[PDB]
Amino acid sequence: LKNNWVLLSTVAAVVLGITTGVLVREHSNLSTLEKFYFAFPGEILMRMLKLIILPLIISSMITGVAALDSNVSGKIGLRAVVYYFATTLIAVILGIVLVVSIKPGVTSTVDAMLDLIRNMFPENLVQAAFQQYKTKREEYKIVGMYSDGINVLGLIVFALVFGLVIGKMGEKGQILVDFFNALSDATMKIVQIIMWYMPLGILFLIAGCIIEVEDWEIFRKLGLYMATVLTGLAIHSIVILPLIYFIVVRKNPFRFAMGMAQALLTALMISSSSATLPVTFRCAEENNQVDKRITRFVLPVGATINMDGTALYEAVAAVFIAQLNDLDLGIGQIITISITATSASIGAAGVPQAGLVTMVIVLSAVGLPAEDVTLIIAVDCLLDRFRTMVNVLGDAFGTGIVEKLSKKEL
Ligand SMILES: N[C@@H](CCC(=O)O)C(=O)O
Ligand SMILES: [Hg+2]
Ligand code: NA
Ligand code: NA
Ligand code: NA
Repeated sequence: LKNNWVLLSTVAAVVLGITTGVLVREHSNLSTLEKFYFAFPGEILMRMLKLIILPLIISSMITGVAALDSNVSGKIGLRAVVYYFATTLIAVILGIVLVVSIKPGVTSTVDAMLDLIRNMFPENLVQAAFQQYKTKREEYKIVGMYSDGINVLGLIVFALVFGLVIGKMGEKGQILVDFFNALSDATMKIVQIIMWYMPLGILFLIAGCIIEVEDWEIFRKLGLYMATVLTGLAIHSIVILPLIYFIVVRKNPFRFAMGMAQALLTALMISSSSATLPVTFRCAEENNQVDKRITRFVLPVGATINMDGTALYEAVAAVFIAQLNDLDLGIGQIITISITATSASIGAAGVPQAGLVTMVIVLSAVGLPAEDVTLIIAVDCLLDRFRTMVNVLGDAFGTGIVEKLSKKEL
């Protein structure tokens, strides 16, 4: 179909990469260095996508907050925050219920929960643009250290405050608001340029992902672990979120979901929600006909907070080892895993290796060794390419609901 060139090219690249991964792996053998060199275009595409995160997040968030009126912004943010909280709680509850029902497992926390508050208020803005803050205790004195990795939470709250102040100032801040308004358009144009090269990177990324698997034995060893996660994802994406859309807005959500499936394909191939955010803009804001200010406000905050699938994974995979590691279920034990998983879901970054570093917190919450990550770690990657879809749907669904709630004020 004409005018669907991007979607058709992405589908063709995906199927070609799947064919390459299923063919070249069994008809040849490559060393680890050759496997690394095979996925070089995918690495270049990832790097190009990560390059655009810094100027897009701040510009879009500042524009979204300063575009609205002085009083409407606080109320809209309140609805968005409460929506995110309810969705995360529902996701954790559903994941816990499923992992407990299927029971597939038959066969330093106070210094990490405080790091979120220490990261929301960075000491230096330029350092927070490319570095994070991590604290450790040693003999027992608290020692601070700065590690590499872009800080998104502190930047996001800084954009919140800056946009609110600029909107309050009014005429004096007009130059500063037009600057970021132009920056947002320039960044969107750059993302549109990257769209041209993205299919080839997607093809090579999929091929490299299929190649790196070892013997397919881990598929059978931890098959139930994949099954519970996929069932939870399907339930959360088909039964709960469409239900809330239909209850709030008397429209069918399936056309809304299917129209923007290109963002789903891109995110699922690149296994990242923060990096796919510009694609989420390009799809939702110009296909589902949602307000620009709403998408420039709800999506940036929900890109790092609305991580439903992450929280579901924390819950299911923590109760998995709670069953496996010579332990039994506990009533208050379920509650502490739910709370810790919610906090880690709020506390996790938008990178494909996330969900493991924040996993240690919820593993130690129930008093278990930190070395149990090596259990599901083998399939932990192959599966993390499936936790972003529900995040993208959650943000897109939230945009329409918050638009409907505040239609009069818009
Ligand atoms: N890949 C996830 C981040 C959390 C995780 O990897 O577990 C996302 O983009 O939403
Ligand atoms: Hg992978
Ligand atoms: Na959520
Ligand atoms: Na998200
Ligand atoms: Na998070």
